[PDB]
Amino acid sequence: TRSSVLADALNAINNAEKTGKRQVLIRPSSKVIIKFLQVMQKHGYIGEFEYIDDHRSGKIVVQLNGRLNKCGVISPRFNVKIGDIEKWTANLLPARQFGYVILTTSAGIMDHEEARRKHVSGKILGFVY
Amino acid sequence: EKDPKRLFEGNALIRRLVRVGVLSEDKKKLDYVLALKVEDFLERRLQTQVYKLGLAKSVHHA
Amino acid sequence: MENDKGQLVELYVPRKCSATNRIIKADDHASVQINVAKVDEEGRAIPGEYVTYALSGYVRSRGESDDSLNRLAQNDGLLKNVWSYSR
Amino acid sequence: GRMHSAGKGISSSAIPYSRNAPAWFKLSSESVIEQIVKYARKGLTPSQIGVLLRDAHGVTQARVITGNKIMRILKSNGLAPEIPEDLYYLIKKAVSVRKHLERNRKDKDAKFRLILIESRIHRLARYYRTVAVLPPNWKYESATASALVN
Amino acid sequence: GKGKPRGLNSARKLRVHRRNNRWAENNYKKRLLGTAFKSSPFGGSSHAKGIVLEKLGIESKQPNSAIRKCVRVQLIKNGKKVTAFVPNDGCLNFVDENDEVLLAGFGRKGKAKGDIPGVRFKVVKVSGVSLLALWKEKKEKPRS
Amino acid sequence: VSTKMHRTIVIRRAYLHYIPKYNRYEKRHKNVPVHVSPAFRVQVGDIVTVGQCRPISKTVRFNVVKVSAA
RNA sequence: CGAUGGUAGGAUAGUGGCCUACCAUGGUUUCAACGGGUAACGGGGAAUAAGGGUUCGAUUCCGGAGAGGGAGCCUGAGAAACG
RNA sequence: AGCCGCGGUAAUUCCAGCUCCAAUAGCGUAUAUUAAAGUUGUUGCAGUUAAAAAGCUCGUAGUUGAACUUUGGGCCCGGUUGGCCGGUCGGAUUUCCAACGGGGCCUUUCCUUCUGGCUAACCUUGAGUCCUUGUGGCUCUUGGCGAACCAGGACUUUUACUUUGAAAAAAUUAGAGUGUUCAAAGCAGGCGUAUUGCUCGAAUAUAUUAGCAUGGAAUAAUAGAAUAGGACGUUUGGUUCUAUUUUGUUGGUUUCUAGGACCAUCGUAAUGAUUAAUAGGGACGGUCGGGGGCAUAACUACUGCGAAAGCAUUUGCCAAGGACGUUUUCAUUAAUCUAACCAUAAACUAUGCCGACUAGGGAUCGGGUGGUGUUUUUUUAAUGACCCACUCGGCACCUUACGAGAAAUCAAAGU
Repeated sequence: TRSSVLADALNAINNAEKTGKRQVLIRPSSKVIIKFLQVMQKHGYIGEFEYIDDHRSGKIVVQLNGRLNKCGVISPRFNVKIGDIEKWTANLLPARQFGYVILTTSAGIMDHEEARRKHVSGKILGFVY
Repeated sequence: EKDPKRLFEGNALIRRLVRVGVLSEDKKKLDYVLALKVEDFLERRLQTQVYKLGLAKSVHHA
Repeated sequence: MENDKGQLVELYVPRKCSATNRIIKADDHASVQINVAKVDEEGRAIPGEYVTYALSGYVRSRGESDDSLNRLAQNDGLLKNVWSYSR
Repeated sequence: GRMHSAGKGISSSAIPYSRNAPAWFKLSSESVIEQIVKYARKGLTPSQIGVLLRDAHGVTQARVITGNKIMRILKSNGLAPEIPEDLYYLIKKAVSVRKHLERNRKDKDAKFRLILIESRIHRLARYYRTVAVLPPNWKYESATASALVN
Repeated sequence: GKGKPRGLNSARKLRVHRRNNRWAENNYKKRLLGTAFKSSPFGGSSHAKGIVLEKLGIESKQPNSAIRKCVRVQLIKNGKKVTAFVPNDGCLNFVDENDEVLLAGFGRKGKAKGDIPGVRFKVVKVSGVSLLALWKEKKEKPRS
Repeated sequence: VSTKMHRTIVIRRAYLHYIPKYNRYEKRHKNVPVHVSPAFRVQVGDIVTVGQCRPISKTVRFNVVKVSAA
């Protein structure tokens, strides 16, 4: 039964952008859904979104541009050290100059360039390109 | 870049290839060694540098 | 794409679609491109001016083409009251 | 999706949005909190109370008109039953099939609908023991079938 | 969900299934049970010396047909016996007997639909002298 | 986890262990026996802290120094 | 016929069921105990290698054991020693 | 002649001559192991017809488990980078900008404190000090303090993970310097007057489990007040236990005093209980079915029920069960239920099974809500049947295919 909420909150997106739609409807929301979304929004991959609430756990309605190829989740959230980001990043990402893998790290959820110049590390969460 | 192992082990590898004369003196950048070729060492042997400098009439007279 | 010096070094930049922002390659042989005619104050047509729409290969095959015309055209004032957002 | 079955339907009540009283309520919390205890002395469950309260005196939810739930009100006034209500109903259902078995023996079928009903009681009993509303020597048995309620 | 567990504290099922059905790789089972001693005529060696019982002539039945010359032998470290092969004295003129010989194996696996039949060994030297040194005639068999 | 002797008890400890090829963890445990002074009153299920002394019995090298209940 | 703990002695360079008296009934286990195989001395290390890994380590350094097979002791600060 | 094979004369391979090819000190043959091998699969394989999903449901250990509880706003200092600026007998930058990371305070809001020294610092009775003359600070004197450091504390849920440190022998491995005549090596060497000399080296990296020191508070666990023996009080009554001190000193007594805990009731705080999963269980109301037990064909597909094997005459009993309906209620998720036969049905097989999402089409079976539509008639309102439209649940069927596949084919065998 329903085990991960984020894992099918990103399966609902690219399943309805392979068919070229413009908006999707997510259910339920989460504190870690929104911050995964807020890092695909300061880089341009999605548009804007709204949070319903209905007193249980809200839904979300997202607006998609044209620019996502794939966004995903990595399901045992393993434990990335600090010398081992660049082996995760040479395998998941299509080329060396774009795309991002994001991490839950002791100073917030962030992408993998942003974690380099703050000099932190944590557990993996997903990717986006 | 600006990583102190790149700057100490880079500027020594570059410095050794010029000191024997394989890298060109305007190609002192680290990406330029990745397109080096195999006869750029073959043209520095004594068998080749004595024939070019006018001492033997052929490469088998070297 | 452009080098250290600055010049573009592709072969040649390709055409984005206009309904779904995809990219239309050199073997998308159903990729329609459609012009309409501007109008004159007397009610005639200028022979040289256009408004251009580019539609991809696969918004047509599913059948979602004409609605994507009415959505696209009505933003440019060509029509009025034939398409509606809140369906 | 229905443990111990294979059906998949969905039909519950849908709780309305507002967390306040309707504007067509003209009573007090004190003039309604005592009808709960006025029917507890009649020996009723919470389950029969609320459906009787809703269909007759128009209280949509005691949860919102008074500050508490039903069982919290009943526990504060000492009218609370001993065994928790849902667990008791699986017991009473379990004897009625058991009493059928002293009169029937050629039913290979409803033998294997009793090991299902009994299986849901150990599931219920682990939870009630762990949260400690049952004392940690509560056990069910066929002898304790005909002992504690019967 | 792939039919294998993915979660984080799952390393014990994963490593105990892998050595469980690692016993179908055909030459890992040969190495741990150690069947090289208990069944092989050599015991795990490159070469082996034996002493020749007698000349044999063997033939190859379906599509091929000719006259393959082999030799019986009895190993010194073991006492068991095998049938070797001697290469291309196709002239039929090098029978030799009660001699000391050195065997080896073929780089073995084959096709015996022409029925080049079931031997597994060869001969690399005899009585202290190589075979090719006699065929190319660089030595001759030592005797007094 | 057991208080059935005279002036000794048995402590259970629990950890995890990392297997590098499979990138994951597995659970393990070890029991230790310690000594209990009669100043403390320890029933099963509690959680103690213990410190090390010179060899007391065949198999004993710790004894309790604090206690906190269940 | 000491297996796990308590009390008092004996013995040792010294702690300790190390041994002896009286008493208690314990301790290990599907998170694999106990038993069987090993053509098994352990590690630093070695061969192959995109990444992950598979297979070796009798053998120049450090640690243990042995002197045909078992047991016993003398001299000494130190040996259950094998020139 | 490794394996496809070439022989039945003269062969575009055996046996020899000639001429060519490959490595040059042959890697020629044998036996082990590694890559090739996504043919051991964590990264990373295989579901119908090719090897391969157990007869069927309940249920151990093991693995895995919904959402929620401090966000935001404002001010200010100080980092190096893109820079303007070059000003020049590449380095200053007068000096400003963009970002990128870091402090700091304030907003209803973080160490929780105590006693001592103790040092700087504000200040207290108050001037020294010297500058426009000062309770000015600086600092002198008494006195309030925060303020840096030692020492006693004083109490306070506990982990997992991650960051930086100390400590992981040399040899070997990655590697800096260095004309062994080059090289593999070695740790040497270089310079002057060579005439009694000075002089640079022998680096650096490689937590790689467990333990130790330290920074952070995301992710995922865990504890706390519900019969209040709850928390704060300088409400008041108590019961104890220590004597450090002073009655020089000593020992012999008890008076306070401080100093430990426990003992009633008297006061103030807004006194203290997360939602109600298109998760699960439990009631409740009208129904449905060749479901089962006791007693007393046709309808059978177009489709009905059951965990499976299976299940057909009416009548009545006994209990069980799905779905629907609802502004009821509780706060859940894994030890392996005549007989016996011989296989004489291509004897269709890599389906915790639960969960989310992704195109159409009409028929039928249950439950519910609608409607100026019909008609038995009570009447063209309604009971009543129909009819129409929606709706949640069922076994099936026909289309296409973006997709998937070795293909046949498939709304999952797709993502």
